[PDB]
Amino acid sequence: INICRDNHDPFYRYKMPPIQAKVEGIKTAVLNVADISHALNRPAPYIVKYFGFELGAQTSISVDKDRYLVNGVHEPAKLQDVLDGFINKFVLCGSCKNPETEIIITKDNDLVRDCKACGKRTPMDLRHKLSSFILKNPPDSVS
Amino acid sequence: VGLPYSELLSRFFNILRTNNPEL
Amino acid sequence: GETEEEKRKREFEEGGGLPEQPLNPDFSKLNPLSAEIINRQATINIGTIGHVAHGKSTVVRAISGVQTVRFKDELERNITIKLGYANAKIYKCQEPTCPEPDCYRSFKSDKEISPKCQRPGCPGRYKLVRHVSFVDCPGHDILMSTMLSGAAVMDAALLLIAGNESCPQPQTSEHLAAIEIMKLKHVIILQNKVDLMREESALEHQKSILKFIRGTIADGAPIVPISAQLKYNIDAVNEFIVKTIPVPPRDFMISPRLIVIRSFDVNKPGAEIEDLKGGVAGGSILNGVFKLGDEIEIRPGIVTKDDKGKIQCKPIFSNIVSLFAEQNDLKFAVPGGLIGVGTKVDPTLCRADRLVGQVVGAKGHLPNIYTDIEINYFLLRRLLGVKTDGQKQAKVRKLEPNEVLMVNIGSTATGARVVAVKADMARLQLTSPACTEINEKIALSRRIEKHWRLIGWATIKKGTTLEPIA
Amino acid sequence: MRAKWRKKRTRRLKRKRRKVRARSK
RNA sequence: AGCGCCGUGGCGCAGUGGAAGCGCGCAGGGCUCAUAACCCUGAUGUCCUCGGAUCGAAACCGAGCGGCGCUACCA
Ligand SMILES: Nc1nc2c(ncn2[C@@H]2O[C@H](COP(=O)(O)OP(=O)(O)CP(=O)(O)O)[C@@H](O)[C@H]2O)c(=O)[nH]1
Ligand SMILES: [Mg+2]
Ligand SMILES: [Zn+2]
Repeated sequence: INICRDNHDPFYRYKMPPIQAKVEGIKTAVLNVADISHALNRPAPYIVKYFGFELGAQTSISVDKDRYLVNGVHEPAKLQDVLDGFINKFVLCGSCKNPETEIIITKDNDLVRDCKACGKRTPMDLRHKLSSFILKNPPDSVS
Repeated sequence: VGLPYSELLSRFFNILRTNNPEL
Repeated sequence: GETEEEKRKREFEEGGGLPEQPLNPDFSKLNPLSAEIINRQATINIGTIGHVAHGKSTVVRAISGVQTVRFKDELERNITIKLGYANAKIYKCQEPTCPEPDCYRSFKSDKEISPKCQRPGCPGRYKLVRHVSFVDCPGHDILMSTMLSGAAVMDAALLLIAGNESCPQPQTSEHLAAIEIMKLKHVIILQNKVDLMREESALEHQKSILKFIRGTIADGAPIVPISAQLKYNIDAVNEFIVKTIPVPPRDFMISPRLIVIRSFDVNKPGAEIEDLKGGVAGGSILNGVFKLGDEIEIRPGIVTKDDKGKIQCKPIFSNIVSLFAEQNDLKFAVPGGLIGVGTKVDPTLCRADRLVGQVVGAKGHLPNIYTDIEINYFLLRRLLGVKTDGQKQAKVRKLEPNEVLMVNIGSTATGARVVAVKADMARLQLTSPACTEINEKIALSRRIEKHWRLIGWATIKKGTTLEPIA
Repeated sequence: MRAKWRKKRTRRLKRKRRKVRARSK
């Protein structure tokens, strides 16, 4: 089980489980999106749609029933690396690189990474498609 | 004084070599 | 052609069995070593301390044979919150022809007065020198109040250290220093891991341990290499316990009291409640000769807040229905041993960690609850339990006004607010009740690195008492 | 192609570099 | 220690009083010069182990097994 990162080899830190893929006809259902979602304080749609954003292919999302289908032939390494891009761009904060940061909207629609240990409001890369995705669905309140 | 510690220590080592010769 | 069970019953009968305690004996003549007392209660409390993930309970089960539950699904593996209770009987064998080191034999609570000698070829019978109780204190960094309560109820200590691990384990140092705080200088150092060890490595670790204990209060503490899983060097620890640890002065002149650390509701589920029992509070009598059918009151007891915000305490009077000690229900209780005081108390009152560190007094004495207490405090130079990666173990800062501090008076885990800090005294306000009986050694812990950190010791000097509402 | 969208993309990239300046200054 | 849930063909749900259910799976065929979409046809199974009720019980019930959601460490 991953230590929640890729180019990071500690023995003590917050945990993430790897995600995998099963075949449908073709589109791969990813089993382990809700658990990583809870391990990163970030809803599963952000995981799936970010994977799509770095991927560039049609995708299907259904959170109520666990059938997360992403279309394409992607070996474990490719999607785990795209999710690594997710966690580095999104999950981990600046100073300590905390693998639990939430996504918060202030009175301005500044979608921002917010942490707990360092607790800063990390200046978010709003210049990404997942920023618009997250702003479309406010977290834990529109899902 | 820990002299009565090493006697039990050697006793344990002797039983170790008695019971588990492969170790 | 006899079954093992029929056999055991036979040598239990031949050993004298477990005689019933008398209803009313001559208490002015009884000692904690009278045959009447040793067979059905523990007179010496022994605690076990060590680093986390070490196996303190494993040595306990090797010595006695009674498990420590290890409950709550989550706590079945990681760490438990309450203490660990097990009963051991120290059986010496009367035949001097057999070697002294293997003479001693520790058995479960269910053993007889004189069971046969297991050593092949010896016709001797064991004589029970003393029945002792064992308290397995936690070994983690968050659970600290329960450890200090166990130390307060401890009469003897057992330090456990592993060999191949890093030599300076700070959890062990914190345990030993806390034991030093609460007036315990009877400690037996135990080397748990000796089987996976080299001849030179064991000597180097022994030298390291001896160098470690040079500047602390305890000087002449024995060290014994024991194996928790291999179940050996059990007699050696028992003979060390018999030799080095005498009986602390605890006679019947001192007024009766109780200090409850654990609670036990008695609500056996599934059956009709028309056959039900009371509720048991696990408490230690550090002083007092309690019997069956006596009036008692929990001094801090019911805690309530009125509309104005004032904290009201209703002492929980109760009639003792039974006292449970050792294995059999006993008529009168011996101080110096954990006892389940089973009373008519409410089932919910003893449900959770509710009677954890509270003070109880029999009818005929009035311990005083206090709201503001003047303490006399002393403190060390560096915190223990902080692994500094090569830099000057964190030096402790002086206390400040308006700071939340975990103050363990005796066994009570209370959060005090500082009203005044001085050179050697301080003033504490308790939002949670505490009571003052006589001296009641205190420990102080701060919030410095997330979790609790012991800093020093204190003694109650003055206080503002709260008169209980009748 | 659709020079409509190319011009709009250039405007958006200029907007993003301007906002990166705005945070950075 | 007790109560509420469940018992798959490879997976999610369902009717459980006429006895193996669909989607999605898959092997194969159809269509297209070709691929997919689609169209269709087929293959795996002891609705858990054993009884009562019934013409017949996977199914109504039960005399229990395996696993779960609470009470909560319950002398
Ligand atoms: N190698 C070795 N392992 C032991 C020994 N004794 C116990 N263990 C192992 O320690 C592990 C944990 O034992 P446990 O008693 O639950 O630890 P604990 O002391 O209760 C945890 P804490 O120190 O915080 O109180 C067990 O798996 C056990 O096999 C020993 O003597 N040698
Ligand atoms: Mg324990
Ligand atoms: Zn951060």
